[PDB]
Amino acid sequence: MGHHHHHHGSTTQRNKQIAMGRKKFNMDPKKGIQFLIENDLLQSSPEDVAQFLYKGEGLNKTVIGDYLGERDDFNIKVLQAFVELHEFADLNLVQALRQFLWSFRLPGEAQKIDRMMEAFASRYCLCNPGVFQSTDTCYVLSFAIIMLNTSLHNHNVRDKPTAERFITMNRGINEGGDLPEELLRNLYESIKNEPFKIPEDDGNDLTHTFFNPDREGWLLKLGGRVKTWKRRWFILTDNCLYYFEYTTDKEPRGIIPLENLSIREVEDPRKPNCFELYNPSHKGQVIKACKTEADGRVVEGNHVVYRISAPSPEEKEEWMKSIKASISRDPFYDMLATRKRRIANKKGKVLSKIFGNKEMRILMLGLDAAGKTTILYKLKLGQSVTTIPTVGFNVETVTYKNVKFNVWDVGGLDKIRPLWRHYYTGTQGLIFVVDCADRDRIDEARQELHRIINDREMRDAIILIFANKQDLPDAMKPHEIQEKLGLTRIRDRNWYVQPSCATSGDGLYEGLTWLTSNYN
Ligand SMILES: Nc1nc2c(ncn2[C@@H]2O[C@H](COP(=O)(O)OP(=O)(O)OP(=O)(O)O)[C@@H](O)[C@H]2O)c(=O)[nH]1
Ligand SMILES: O=P(O)(O)O[C@H]1[C@H](O)[C@@H](OP(=O)(O)O)[C@H](OP(=O)(O)O)[C@@H](OP(=O)(O)O)[C@H]1O
Ligand SMILES: [Mg+2]
Repeated sequence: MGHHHHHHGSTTQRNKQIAMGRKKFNMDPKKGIQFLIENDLLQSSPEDVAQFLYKGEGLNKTVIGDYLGERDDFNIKVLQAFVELHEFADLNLVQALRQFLWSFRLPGEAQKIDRMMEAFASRYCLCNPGVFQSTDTCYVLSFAIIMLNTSLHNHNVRDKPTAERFITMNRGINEGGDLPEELLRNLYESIKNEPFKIPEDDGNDLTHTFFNPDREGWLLKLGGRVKTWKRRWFILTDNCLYYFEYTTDKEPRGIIPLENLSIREVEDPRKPNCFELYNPSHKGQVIKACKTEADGRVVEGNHVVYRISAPSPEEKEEWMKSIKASISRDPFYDMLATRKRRIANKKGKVLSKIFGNKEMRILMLGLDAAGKTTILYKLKLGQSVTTIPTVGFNVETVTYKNVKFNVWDVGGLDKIRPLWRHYYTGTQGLIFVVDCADRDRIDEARQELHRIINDREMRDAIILIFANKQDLPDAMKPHEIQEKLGLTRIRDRNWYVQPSCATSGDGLYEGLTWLTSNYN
């Protein structure tokens, strides 16, 4: 295999591939289908692909429609097999349309709609011979039914057709003659009683972190320790530089918080239009970043610089200008680096491998301003620092009473929260930090907490709540926090509410003691 050795077993790996295949499909249907075929989870025939789409388990129905509408020879065959899996016999045209329109969402392009509705009409007529004199009749009536659905049910259409209007509107449609009055009336009445129920695509953008970015585009980037070049889709937004393998990916490959970095033009012997991201104040020091490993676990980057090649000098200039404008500049970052380096223990590596100490991966989440970063550095540096809001994440490893805690502190601002799920994989303990003086946002904190702990990737995590800011007047006590966060209901999980004051340190060691005592 050649992987780091973590969760490895049949059910684990197979379910992961299944989930990976679906995620890929929803970003790019051709690529998801190819992944599943390569991973022996799907057979390559049009009929097999059709069955996969027809079941559509965890598949975006708009994406299904996009794929089925394509002009490709393979896609045309998939479409025909897809319509063949629908049984329209002994159903009227509205009932058949209800069924078909549950299975996918119609694409926007006229030629794609036409291909799909021709395939539907042909199938309907084969299933119900003699009802319509031609496929054309069936196709046109299908759109008369769709237009009726709009006219009756969209408030923007003022004049609602009567049954008699619908009947007469369709005169001559049956290859020059009229369809049965009672058939048209039945169709009208069905639509009038119940609009078409349409599946609604929610969740495609898994995140919504990258919406309306400062800049995006393809670049080539050089690796950290292993100096290999990779083509990556970059998105610059909210003081972070993200990169992805494919534009269809819904999770980043890498995240680079733009904290006190600079940009320089460089010459490269093989790649054109190159620049580097680097830290001018700490030459040779690792740039804070994270990247995703094969199993989805986020890990720290190893870069001292990021060398990047743009496809033209124009795009190079654009990217440099944009990145420079998006750098978060603040003494805070230099303060952290300097203090960390002072108490940086070289021996720690030779002792960590020898004690062979086991450790504990921690994800620390909570609303913005809760106290997360203050807690992190109180633990890491033994001192209370003056923080600024965290645009991406901070990550530190803290040794406490023979346990090494690898602590991921993720920014809690609104815009960042859809990205929290990115950091779940591998989490052994959740620290959820709450501002106990903030009664205005306690219900919001409750909502966020339960979304986290109900996630499939977080089911096994023990839960430490830091009921923070106990120093403040009228701050909610641990028993109130227990109630307000709805923890009392949860009797099947291991959780604890630890009162804390991050700025004095009160309660922090107690919380770490609880984690060690309860981690199994
Ligand atoms: N009074 C009081 N203030 C605190 C306490 N802990 C943290 N703070 C302050 O609350 C503010 C926000 O704390 P941070 O540690 O930056 O909060 P955060 O959770 O990291 O916020 P994000 O980076 O946006 O996710 C800072 O001014 C801290 O000094 C505390 O225990 N008592
Ligand atoms: O793909 P191969 O040739 O194995 O080499 C990888 C890629 O260059 C990675 O880039 P990407 O993450 O874009 O796939 C890079 O991670 P970075 O993203 O941190 O550059 C790794 O850096 P190191 O882990 O530092 O060696 C490097 O080992
Ligand atoms: Mg913070």
